Formats: sequence, structure tokens, C-alpha cells
Amino acid sequence: GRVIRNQRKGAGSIFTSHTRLRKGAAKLRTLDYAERHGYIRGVVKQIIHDPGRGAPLAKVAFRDPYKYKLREETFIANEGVYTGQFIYAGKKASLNVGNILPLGACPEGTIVSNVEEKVGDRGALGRTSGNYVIIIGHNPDENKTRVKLPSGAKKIISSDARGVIGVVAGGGRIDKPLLKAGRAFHKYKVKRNSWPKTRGVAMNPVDHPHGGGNHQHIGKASTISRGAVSGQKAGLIAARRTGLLRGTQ
Amino acid sequence: AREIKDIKEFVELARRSDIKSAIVKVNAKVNANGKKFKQTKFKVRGSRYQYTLVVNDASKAKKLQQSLPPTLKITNL
Amino acid sequence: NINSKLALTIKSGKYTLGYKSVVKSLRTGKAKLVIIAANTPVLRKSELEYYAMLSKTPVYYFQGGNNELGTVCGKLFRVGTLSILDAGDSDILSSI
Amino acid sequence: TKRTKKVGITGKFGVRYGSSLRRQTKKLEVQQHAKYDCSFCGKRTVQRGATGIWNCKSCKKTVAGGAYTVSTAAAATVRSTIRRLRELAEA
Amino acid sequence: YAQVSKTHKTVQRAYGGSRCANCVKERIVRAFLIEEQKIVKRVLKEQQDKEK
RNA sequence: AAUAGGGUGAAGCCAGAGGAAACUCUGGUGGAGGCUCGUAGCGGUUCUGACGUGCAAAUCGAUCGUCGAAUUUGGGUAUAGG
RNA sequence: UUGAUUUUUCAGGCCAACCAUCGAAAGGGAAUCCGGUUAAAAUUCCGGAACUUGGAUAUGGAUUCUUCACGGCAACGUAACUGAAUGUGGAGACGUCGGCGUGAGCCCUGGGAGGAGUUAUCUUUUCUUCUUAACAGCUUAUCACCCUGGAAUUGGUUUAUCCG
RNA sequence: UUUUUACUUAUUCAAUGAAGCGGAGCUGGAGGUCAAACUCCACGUUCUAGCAUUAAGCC
Ligand SMILES: [Zn+2]
Repeated sequence: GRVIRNQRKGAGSIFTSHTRLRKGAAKLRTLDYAERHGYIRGVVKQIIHDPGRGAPLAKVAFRDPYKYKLREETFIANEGVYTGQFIYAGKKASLNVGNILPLGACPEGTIVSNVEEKVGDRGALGRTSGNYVIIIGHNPDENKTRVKLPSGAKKIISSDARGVIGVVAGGGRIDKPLLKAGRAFHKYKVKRNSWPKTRGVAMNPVDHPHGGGNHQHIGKASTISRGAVSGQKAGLIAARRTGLLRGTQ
Repeated sequence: AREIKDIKEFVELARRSDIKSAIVKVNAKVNANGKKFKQTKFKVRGSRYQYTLVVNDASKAKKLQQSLPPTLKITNL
Repeated sequence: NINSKLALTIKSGKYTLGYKSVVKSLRTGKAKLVIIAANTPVLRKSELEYYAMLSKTPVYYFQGGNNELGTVCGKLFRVGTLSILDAGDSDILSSI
Repeated sequence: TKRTKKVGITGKFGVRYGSSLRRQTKKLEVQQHAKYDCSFCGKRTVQRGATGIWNCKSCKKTVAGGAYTVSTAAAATVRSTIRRLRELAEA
Repeated sequence: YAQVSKTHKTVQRAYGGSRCANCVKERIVRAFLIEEQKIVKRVLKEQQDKEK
């Protein structure tokens, strides 16, 4: 047969992300002396739309502690953050929406976003619109914090990892139907080349494991082993179960 | 091209060291609220600009013409 | 309760509504009290209370916004700040 | 007069996409085109830019909000939750 | 702008050709009021550094 | 970079009428839409027309689809034979 | 980058985020127009009139004895009217559609001064020339802003209901 | 020999214009002090869309 559409994406010729209009990478500040020992104050200059992103971004200006210079940061805007607001980041920052605090400095039940998986990676968890991270508890002896991720998973993170207080702005986006193929076209025009999708069952046997037949049908189980190889992993990969989800999981 | 309005400024300008030549142009105009009068334009060619002085008085033109430096080449049009 | 006291002053006493009138009344020493709405910008607020400090005038911080401050005064518009020139039948100055 | 009995703003879609999808669109699209009261200046001049961006024409304050409303219910809950937990920590 | 006189490119005020009149006015008032409160917060702090 | 001229008439807004209220009705205004008739354009339904040693190794004619967007298109650029 | 040194030596003062290079005759971008001219070239030649950039450089004006100018309440004005390192901003620099407004060119048209056509009859008639470049000065605008004043009997106001 | 967990220098991951790490000591706030000051915490920035650069001062 032929190389299937799954495998052509790794080469990344026409499958790279369309990034001309993007407004910068959304990251926290580099963890420095001020954030480790006290707090540093910045001011929100802009709240802007980032193409390909549901969450708006905030442009926050900080002073450089060591040279006469202004540093502009690109944060993910939490809902309620406004232009001209003062943003405080550090160990001694107060528990206000938009402030960046270490996870150990936040009491249980604190809603936090753009949380660091590892100390200083500048934000990994809960970055999309309407999403957040809940702080479950602390383990001060081991310097660890328990959090709940938007997927429902419980994670143990260093208490020195940082997060931004509040919920990511732009939530409720999925509640409205797109209603049109053109709307999805414009949605993916600034994301990547993944739309529209032809069904593999509608192809020929060269194109896909599902192609061929005198009727459109998969022919074999569409649940594929985790240990299958590239060109085989088309369908439900390592599916623990199938069918309509009934009851609680 | 720049227009000069002050007659005193024009004579001081015509004796600048870079002034090559001068042009005296006579236009037979009419103010439409009267009858024919003879307009005179004095044009001084400097390095960068040509300077024009419009003299609507037929007598002040003749007095001004003899007030220019005698060294200037004058073309009558 | 202060809303009732303030309403009486508007009915019987003397007042100015608006930032420009309030600052003039502080300059002239004709202000007995300055009332500032809750959503007034802090820079304008911190300047009005600097004028009152120089003018030796008490300041009352209204708990509602300029929409609620306007309707207490019987107005169909917004009042960000006001000054009481003459508390009349009311006793708002003795309570603040 | 009243021009449409029930479609309202979704009358631009004609007969397409299904009635259930159009009435679901109508609820959130009335909200995203509404004018909201500014919490800063007090005027009703707040309108959406892109999703999550709500600008006031008068005082030129931009606030981060929801996709189709200035504030979602989840954000309002977090505001009070953060406010409550802040009081205990600071006594 | 390189080939025009300076009066065309500026206004005789602080931040003349850079900021508008109202934004300069707000900077001046903010600078004065905030720095005045900095003194107040200092003398008050010294009041609690000798009795408490 | 390009895309005549019409039809329909969505929100919003103005006025009038009715009602105790919750609200309803009428006349305008407005100018929405992967709306519609229809040029340029893009396409290529039917005649199973012409031609079928052609004007043409795919064209010609009439008829037709669509025609403000998932539109059409120049140039630059990327992807290379299991 | 300076003060230099004529001692053709130097003395230092700042910096070192990023920064090889290539990539657009439709993107960005310093500056030119008119008239004429050839068998065949012209925003290129000729005539005239400008402009930009780089460099050199004197005179006038301006400024200083209150050393680095004055005026205006203000928006701001002007012939000028110190300003290193470093920093902050602006311009470059930005989709699409709808109606409205203004301008320009074109279309239409009156008088007058010319030329041509029709004219058995009719036609104060039909056609045609009557133009003004870049550039310089003065003046000229929606929007925006300033001063005054303190508004419900709410007023102003767009084709489109927004503003206080 | 097998299981577990201690070390860091091999090896691996990440960041930064390699800027403040580790330990100790100055200063306060505390424990109730039963020798004698040991232990713990902190140790210049939070109404505001301003400013912070090329050290003043003392010896
Ligand atoms: Zn506002």
C-alpha cells in the first residue's frame, strides 16, 4: 500500500502550524530572585486576541531589576483582568486574580491557571479558555502540592511551581455551534492543515487500512493495539472500552 | 519659484552675488472693474529659486527697473 | 440611613453635582462635605481628598457607584462626586 | 412592528442548519452582541472585541471576559472563592 | 520628518511630540499625589516603629 | 490583485395604538445572510449538436451550474517516486 | 564615540538582548515636473522650472550680561531657539462589507470670442478650441482638543441612536 | 546473590544575557526565659496605567 495520512504529518511539510499572526508564546516570567524571595509588580498594557487561541493574551510590562529596561511579558489573560491593572508575581504576592504565586503559597481550593509542571518551565497546565487547576492539598514535609487538572487527573507538583490566580478568559466558546463548514475553515485557517477530514473507510486499500470493499465498512476491529506500528494505528488506539459511555467512569 | 511682495526686499535680493539674470515681463491685463492696465513682472534667477515681483503700477515698474543693479543682464519679454 | 440624610439635603439644602463643581467649591471654601462614589477613579479620588485635606473638609465615601449616587440625589443621570454647600433641614454633616 | 416571531437575530440564517441549532445559536449570539455596563465608569458601553475581550468605548478599559458574556458564572464563583480564601490567610 | 524643522515635529511642553496634553496632565498629577502618599506612609510607619 | 445591476429584507433604532401587569399590535428606519435573480469571472449539464486524417493529441456552438465567498487568480515558497 | 597626537604614538568612554548571508522589477522604500524634439529614444535628450541624499562651508538672521528664545489661562504658536550614554514611544504598519459626505477627472449645460457643417423649407442652429504640471507661499476641515458655564419641562443630534 | 533506600562525580532533562546558590553572621518579632541567651519566623517594594539609568553621603 501507500503511506497513510497519519504518517505524512510527522514530516511536517504542509502540516506545520500557521504562526504568522500569532502574538508570541504565552509564558510566565523567568523565575528570578524577585519572584523567589519577594514579589515584582507589573502593569497590564494590552489584552489582545491571539489567532489560533481561544484565550486572550495579556501584555504586562515589568521593570528589569538589574538594568534600566522595560520587560514585556505575554501572559494568558485570566477572566477579570483589565488594562492598567497591577500584576504581582512572587513568593510574597497576594492572593488576587491575575497574581502569580508559588503553589505552596495558595490555600486549598484556590483556582489557578497556567500552572508549572516543573519549577521554572513557565506554565504547562490549564492554559485554554475556561480551564483552570484546583489545588487539592499540600505536603509541606516533601514540599509537594496536589492539584486537579481540567481532565480530572490528580497531579503532585513541587510547591515552588507557579500559577496564575483565576480562570482562563474566553470560556464558554464551545457552547455555540459552528453551523457551517466555512466556520471550521476559518477556524483552522490560522491553526494548521487538519481540516477537512476524509474518512478512511471512504478511501482505497492503498490509502488506509479501512479502505476498499463493495460496501464502506472497516472489516476488522477498529480498536488497535498500543504495540501496533505506524500505518496500522488508524481507529481507536489502545481503547480500554468502546460504545456509548453509560454511567460514571 | 517664490513670489516676492515687498519691493524693498526685491531690490536687496537682486544684488545678491549669485543672481545670474533678470526677466522683465509685460502682461496686458484688465481688472474687469475698469479698463486695460499694464502689469509688469520682475523675475530674478537665483541659484535655487526664481523670484518674481508683480508690479501692477505702470509707473512704479519703470522706477523699479532703473533701480536694479546695472550689471544684471535683463531680458525684456 | 445616610441615603435618607443625603436625600433631605438635596431637597432642602445646597449642593453641587460633578467633579468640576466640587473642585471649585473646595477652592472657594464653600464645601461642607464631599461625597465620592465607589467606582470613581482612584487618581481623581486621591486628588479630591487632597483638595479636601488642604481645604479642611470631611470626605464621605458613598458605597454605591455613580449610577446609585445619581439616583439618591433624585437625578436621572450619573453623579461621580458631589459637595454639600449647605446642609439644610438634614443633619448629614453631624453624621457623615 | 415585530418582524420575526421567534428566530430574532438568527433570522439571518434562513431555513438552514436545523431549528435546534439556530435556537442554540440565538441564546449565545444575543449575549455576545449586547451592551454591558462598565464596572469602571458606570456607562453601558461595553462590547465584545474578539472572544474573551470586552472593551468600553467611553473609558477605553479592556477587561478579559467570557467568549459570549463579559463574565461567566464560573469566574464569578472563583472571584468570591478567591476573596474568601484571601480573608482567612490575611485574617 | 528628517527634512522638516523642529517646530513641525514637536509641541512646547513636556513629552511634547510624544504624549498628548491630557496624558501629560495625568502623569504630573499622578506623580505628585503618589509621591505625597509615599511620605504619609513613611511617617505613619515611623509612628508604629516607636509605640508598638 | 479581481468580483455590473436588481430582489428579499435579520438584529438594532424611531413613532403611533392597546393593556392593571406580564406584555401585544401597526407604520417606518436599518441593511444581515457560506440568501437569491443575474453580468464579468470560475465551472462544464445536455444536445449523447458540430468536428471527429479537427481550428484543436479535448476545440467550437447553443444550453446550462455558480457568481461576495469552503470565491477567483498572478508571483514567491515548501512537499519528490513505494 | 570623543578629545586627539602630529609625540603618525594615543588616552580612554561606552556598550556586546538580537545581529553570516540569500529571499519581492505586485509587499516596505530618499528625491521631477511641464512644453518641445526622432525614421526609430525619452518622467532619460533639448528648454525651463524643482527636489532629495551625502559632503564642505561662509554670510545674514537668531541666542547669551537672568547664559542654552519668547508668546498664549489653555488647546498650542513661531524663522531659529545646547543636549552624550541609556531608555520610552510614534511613523513604516496593514481584513472585509454597507450606506452617507467631500473632492478630482469625466458626463451634461448657459453667455461670449473664433473655426467648420446644413440651409428647397426649418433650425439665435449641429460639431468643435477656450488649457494650466511638479514645486513655493498664504489661506482652507470632518474628527479631536481647550477655555467659559452648569443642564429634567432632559437637551443636542445622524440616512443609519448615540452623546452629556 | 536478591530487595529497599542514602551519596554525587559518571550519565540524563531544563533554564539563563550563567544575578544573587549553600552555610554563617548582623537586626527586629516571638517561646518563659531558670544561665545565658538556645530554638523558630521575618529581615526596605500592594488605594492610583507616574518616576527609578551613567551613587550621593561618610571614613
Ligand atoms: Zn467604561
